Amino acid sequence: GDERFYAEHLMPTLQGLLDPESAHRLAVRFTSLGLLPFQDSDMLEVRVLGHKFRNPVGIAAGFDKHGEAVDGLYKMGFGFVEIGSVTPKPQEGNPRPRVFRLPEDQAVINRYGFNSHGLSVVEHRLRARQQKQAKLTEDGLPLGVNLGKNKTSVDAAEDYAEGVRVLGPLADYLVVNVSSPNTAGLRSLQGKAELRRLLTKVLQERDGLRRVHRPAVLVKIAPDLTSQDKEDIASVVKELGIDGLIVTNTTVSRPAGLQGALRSETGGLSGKPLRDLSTQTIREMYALTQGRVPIIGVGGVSSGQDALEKIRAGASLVQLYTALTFWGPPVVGKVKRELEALLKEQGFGGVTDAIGADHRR
Ligand SMILES: Cc1cc2nc3c(=O)[nH]c(=O)nc-3n(C[C@H](O)[C@H](O)[C@H](O)COP(=O)(O)O)c2cc1C
Ligand SMILES: CCOc1cccc(-c2ccc(NC(=O)/C(C#N)=C(/C)O)cc2)c1
Ligand SMILES: O=C(O)c1cc(=O)[nH]c(=O)[nH]1
Repeated sequence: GDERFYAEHLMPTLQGLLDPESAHRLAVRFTSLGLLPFQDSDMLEVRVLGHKFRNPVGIAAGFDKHGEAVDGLYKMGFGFVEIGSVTPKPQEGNPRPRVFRLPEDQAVINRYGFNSHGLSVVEHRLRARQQKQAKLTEDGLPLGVNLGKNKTSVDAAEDYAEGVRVLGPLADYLVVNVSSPNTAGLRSLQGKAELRRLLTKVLQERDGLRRVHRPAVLVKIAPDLTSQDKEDIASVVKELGIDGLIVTNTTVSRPAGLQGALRSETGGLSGKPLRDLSTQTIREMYALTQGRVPIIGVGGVSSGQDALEKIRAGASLVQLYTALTFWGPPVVGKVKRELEALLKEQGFGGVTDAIGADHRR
C-alpha cells in the first residue's frame, strides 16, 4: 500500500478507464471483497457519543450508501464507518451522469439524489453481521447509519422516524441528513421550527428503542447556512439535547478559482475547495454550542494537517470521502500517521487534548 503508486499510477489509470460512477461502484465491490493494500497509537483513541473510537478518522456517508462494504472499510483503517444515506423505500436517484471529477481542484461534484436500496434491504444486510458489528463496536470501531428521505414522500418527519425504527437498533449513531443539496426542499428542514418538530419526533422514536439498541442521534448540516441558520440550529440542538452534529455536507457554492471544466455542473461540491468553509463552520458551531456538543468534522480532509485543523476548531472526530477518490486507500494511514506526528509536535497528549484547542488560545 504505497501512496505514490496509488496517487501517480493506480488512481489516474482507474480514472482514465472508467467514468466516476463506475469507478465508485467498482471501489465498493472491491472493498466489500476485502482485497486491499498502520498500527493505531493510543494517542488517536477518542471517547465520545457513548463509544470508544480507536482512531478519529471515519469514512463519510455516500461512499457506502447501502451498507455493502462496512468490514472492508474497517480493514482500510477507518476508525468508524458511516453508511447511507438510506431512504425508507428504494429509489433510483437522478439520471446519469450524476458524478463529476474536477482533478485540477482535487474536487468532486455529485447530484446522486439519494439513490438507495432502501431501509429493508439495508436492515437485512446489517442483520447478517449484527454480532460481528457488536464486537467491532466493543473493540473501538463504531458504526453510523445516515438517514435520508424519499423524493416523493409527503411527510419528511415520518421518513426519518421510519429510519430510526428500522436501522436505529443496528447503529451506534444515527444521522438525520437534512443537508443534501440534491433533494428538493430538504435543506429547508434546517430551519428552526421545521428542525425542532422533526428532531422532537426523531428523538422520541429513538428513546422508544431498547437500551442496547438505542443510538446517539446527530444532525448533519450544510456548509451554506446563514449566520441566523447556524444560531437557530445551535439553539434547537441544545433545547432538545441532540447528541452531536456532523459539519459539513457538500456545498452548492462554487468558490472563485475552480479550474475543473465541470465546475458549473449542478450538485454538491466536495474535496479541497470545501475544506476551509467546512472548518469555519465547525469553528462557529463549536462556539455556539459552548464546546458541549460533539462535532464530526467533514469536508476536504486529505492530510493530518487537514484533520488537526478541524479537531482544533472543535471536531472530536473527522471523516473523509473525496480524498479517497484521488489518493486511494493509502490516504487513510497517511492522515493518521501525519495527525499523530502533528499532535506530538504541537505538545498534545492525544486527540482528546486537541479538541477545540483554537478556542482556548
Ligand atoms: C459521491 C458523493 C456522495 C455523497 N452522498 C452522501 C449521502 O448520501 N449522505 C450524506 O450525508 N453525505 C453524502 N456525501 C457528503 C459526504 O458525506 C461529505 O459530507 C462531503 O463529501 C465532504 O467531505 P469530503 O470533502 O471528504 O468528500 C456525499 C459526497 C459525495 C462525494
Ligand atoms: C486496486 C484497488 O484500489 C482501491 C481499493 C479500494 C478503493 C479504491 C477506490 C475508492 C474510491 C473510488 N471512488 C472514486 O473514484 C469516485 C469518483 N469519482 C467516487 C464518487 O467514489 C475509487 C477507487 C481503490
Ligand atoms: O445522494 C446525494 O446526491 C447526496 C446526498 C448528500 O447528503 N450529499 C451529497 O453531496 N450528495
